[PDB]
Amino acid sequence: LEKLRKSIVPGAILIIVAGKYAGKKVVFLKQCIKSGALIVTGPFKINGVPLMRINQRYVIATSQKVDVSKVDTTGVDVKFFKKIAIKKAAFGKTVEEDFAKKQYEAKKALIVEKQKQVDESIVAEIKKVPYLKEYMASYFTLKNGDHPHLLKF
Amino acid sequence: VFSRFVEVGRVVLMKTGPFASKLAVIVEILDHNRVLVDGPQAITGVPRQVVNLNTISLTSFVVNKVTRGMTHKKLCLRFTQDAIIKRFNKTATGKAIEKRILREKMTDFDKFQVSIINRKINAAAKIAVS
Amino acid sequence: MKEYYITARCTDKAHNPNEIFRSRVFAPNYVVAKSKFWMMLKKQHKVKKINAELLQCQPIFEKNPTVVKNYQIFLRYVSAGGIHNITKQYRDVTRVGAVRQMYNDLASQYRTRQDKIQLISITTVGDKAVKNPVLHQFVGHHVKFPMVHCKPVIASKRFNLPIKAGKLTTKLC
Amino acid sequence: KCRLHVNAVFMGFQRAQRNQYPNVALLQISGVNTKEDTPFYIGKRVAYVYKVNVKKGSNKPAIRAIFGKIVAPHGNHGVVKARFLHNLPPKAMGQNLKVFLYPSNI
Amino acid sequence: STNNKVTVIDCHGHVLGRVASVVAKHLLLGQKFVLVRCEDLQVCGTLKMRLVQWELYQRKRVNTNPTRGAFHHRSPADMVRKAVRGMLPKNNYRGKLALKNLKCFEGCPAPYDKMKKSSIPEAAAIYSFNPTRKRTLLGELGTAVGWKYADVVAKNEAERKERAAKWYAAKQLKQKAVAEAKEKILADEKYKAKVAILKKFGYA
RNA sequence: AAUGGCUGAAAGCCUCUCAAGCCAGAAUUUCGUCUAGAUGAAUACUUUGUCUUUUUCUUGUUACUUUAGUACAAUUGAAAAUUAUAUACGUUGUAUUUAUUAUCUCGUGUAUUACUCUAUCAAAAGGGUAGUGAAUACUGAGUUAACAAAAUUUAAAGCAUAA
RNA sequence: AUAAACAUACUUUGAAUCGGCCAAGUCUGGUAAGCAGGACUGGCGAUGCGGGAUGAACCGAACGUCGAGAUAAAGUGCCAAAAAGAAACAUAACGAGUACCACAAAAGGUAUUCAUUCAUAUUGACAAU
RNA sequence: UGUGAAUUAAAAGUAAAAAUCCGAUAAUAAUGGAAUGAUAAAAGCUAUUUAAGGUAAGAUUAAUAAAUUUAAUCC
Repeated sequence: LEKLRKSIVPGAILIIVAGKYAGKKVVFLKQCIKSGALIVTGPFKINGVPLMRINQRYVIATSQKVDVSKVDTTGVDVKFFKKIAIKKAAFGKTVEEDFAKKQYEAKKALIVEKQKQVDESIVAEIKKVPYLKEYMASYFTLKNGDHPHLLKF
Repeated sequence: VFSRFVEVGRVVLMKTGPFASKLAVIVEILDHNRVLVDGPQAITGVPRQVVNLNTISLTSFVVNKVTRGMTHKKLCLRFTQDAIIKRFNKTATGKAIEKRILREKMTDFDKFQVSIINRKINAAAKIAVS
Repeated sequence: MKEYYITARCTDKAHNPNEIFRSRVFAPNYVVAKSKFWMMLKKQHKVKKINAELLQCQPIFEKNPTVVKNYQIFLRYVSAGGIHNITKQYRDVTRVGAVRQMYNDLASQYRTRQDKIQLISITTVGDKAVKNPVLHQFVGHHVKFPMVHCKPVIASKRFNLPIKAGKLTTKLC
Repeated sequence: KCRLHVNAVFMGFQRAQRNQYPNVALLQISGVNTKEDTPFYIGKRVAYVYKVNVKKGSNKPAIRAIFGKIVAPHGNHGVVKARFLHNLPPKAMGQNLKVFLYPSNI
Repeated sequence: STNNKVTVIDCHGHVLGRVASVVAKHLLLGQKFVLVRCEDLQVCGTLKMRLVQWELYQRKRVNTNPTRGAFHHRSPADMVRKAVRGMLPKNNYRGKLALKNLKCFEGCPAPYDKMKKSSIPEAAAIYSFNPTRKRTLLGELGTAVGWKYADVVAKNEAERKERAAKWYAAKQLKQKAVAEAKEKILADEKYKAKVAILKKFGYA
């Protein structure tokens, strides 16, 4: 288990600076104890970022914090992330070309929505802060004169 | 005729070092290159020291009745009596000094609203002109 | 430049061991201060290190490094022609501060390196005792001059851009 | 979509007057004018992303990359040392290199 | 990325050699430079002293065949190119590529008369020169040595100042109108919610 | 240029200046003139109008021929001059790359633009007029994103006809 | 005192070599010589590497194949990897600019900067009127 | 009449805060890396016991003091 940085606390807002969702903003719920990766959600109704796991080295801890208790994380453990993962077609399992992944997304889609009951609390709170919903849904960018060694979050 | 001189009592502005953007008062002139600044350490925090004129800038204020080699105690009385801090903060440099401190504590969210808000205001102000 | 207080005594047949040689030597470090100190003994009293004991070698610090003083350094230096005695005045706040001015000024005007100069003495003179034509103009109480052609100051190397934008202006400052 | 990198110029390898060591490449990150602004970037990812005009029938990618890390400063003018998986091609001097924001220690 | 922009340098009130050192270093760094008004540069020396150096320069010429000899270009835009080329790598692909990204013109041709101009504080004549040191403009020296087009550039520059002077005045009027329209809506009652944020950070 | 002079300090006078500023002065230098000359420009006709390569016909060139692939109008970039700079202020403290709130739909008119396009007067213009579209502000509301994918920048074969 | 056991003492057999050249806080002949000949040491020869642009001898340092780090001589406007600040006497001149090194003398200047000595320095020195 | 280098009286002060200069130093440490490796238990580290010790400096109080002076009991 990694030791998370002191700036990363539950409910804080993080910026994803690498990977598929690069430049997006998310909300840090808790850390996967079985893998050490953060479990974040850039609430799907706002950013479209689903429930996922990201290593703490690919995120920046912003000072903006959504807090939010009663998040109802009863599921969303190492079982859930291993349940919705799309696995290959083994080696000796005939050929099963192309179609295997398309069916996988269809069958795992239902459980993905089911666990989005977590987002029901942060979404309501986020709209309370003026300009925050626009801030969350918008990509993070480095403008002119934005020197990273001078920026502070 | 030149307006700002390097005299005794002239209020100067440190531009580099550990006391950058801090006010100081000239109390002695060693030669054409070095002056003795004693911007009251009890007020601004600039210790009595010799500095090169390349590191400071002049201002439009001169403290009244400052003699060369004035002590720190009497110098402090003349500094508050003139109210240099009150007068300096209303100048173009004075407001530029406080602006830099205001901007250096912004966060990413803070810069987000300002860029969004100012863009709309500037666009709207351009519309209003025929 | 740092100032040192060095003492020693000579313990042999020629010298009685009850007379202490003191000095005030300006050297970059205490090893050079002793080296200068021993030479003055050997070249003036036939006292050699192998027959002498050093007693104290302590730094000397300025009492008031906030008061402007006019100094007067009496010194002798060696040229191509011969050996001369000079008396140059300096304005500074420390005794060591003025000596570094003298060494840097001699090496520029007279092209004399440091290993040709012996500092005989250094005192503090009055305000009217200054005779340097340039330095005499700043000893009065009503000195005043505008620094023109000011180059704009940069807070630190952080903002030192190679190419700038727009135009460049000096400052009446 | 967004700018998540700072352009750095591949000036050249670590060298002397008449020698050259292509193991280490020198970069000039934009906005870093002094060596005291270097500690932020020591360890950040650096990528040299180039383009190759591949033929239609070839399965090789048309955009390839070489990655690396900034390891130490080099001089007082904010020049860094970067070591890559493979040494950069000397034809790429004066080109731009993406300096990312990870591994993040913020 | 790929820097397709051009860094326009206004050579007015600069030093010829100091400009070249900064430009010739950044040509090797992938930047494209255009130095407008390369005839307004300054070189240390009175016109009498500058002609002696040129007379020495013109002497260098292949004895058996002057057509092969050193070519002495009198145009100021070619004095700068020669000075820049001396600070670039010689006889390699790296040196030739970096030279292709440099151009002077004596005035300001059609595309580069409306681009943003830059300056080189290291090369400014007000930072590196004693004010009483006599200098010489490149155009003034070029006329002395046989550059015929010193009058065309002076005529073309004259009409470029008259066109920019009226454009600047028209732009000033519009900017004053927009500035005073911004104050009216900054003080409006409906925009207080937005302005209160701006006042917090000192923008307004 | 050598040289002879003008005004003129340093140095209250004097002085052509190892000072600033000027004049006159060579078989001199540079323009002007003569010879060779690189990158070029204008006009005439033939074409073409997003683009390339491999082939291929010809004495050779261009257009041309075939099979594909590729993009499809709409926020980029200018005060000048001086610097002992009229007075005031010193406006401090990061040039280019690199300053747009994810996509789409629903909406009302007005206004704006170094925006696009059409017509016209002009024009070796970030031109005027008239209209249209685009984007933005007034200023909203609503849908979607989870796995996957988000790329041109150019390849391959010909000679019917015309200049 | 210090150092020394792969120390110390050797024995036998034998190779190649005895044209040498260079430097210098050294000398003799010579007007002098990149000339001729010597005393002591270190080198080149037999030796590459980093620096002096280039160089048998100069400076640092002597080499199995490599990775990383501090360094040496010496450098830090561009070629060229690497610097910012301070004070001065210079610079209206092909003046100045990395020792050996690839050159400059005597002499003169009311040119300039600094220091010493002497006299006049006021109730009034010098220049002019 | 004003400034004032220096000195002097009283208050405060057990004479270790913070900042700058001047001296003094560089290493114990903390956080990020880089080169070459290793992966398993420890003369590891941690918890519980008694107790050699803590030489300005583990703490406090006492006598007094220009003290790396002497005691006491706590840790």
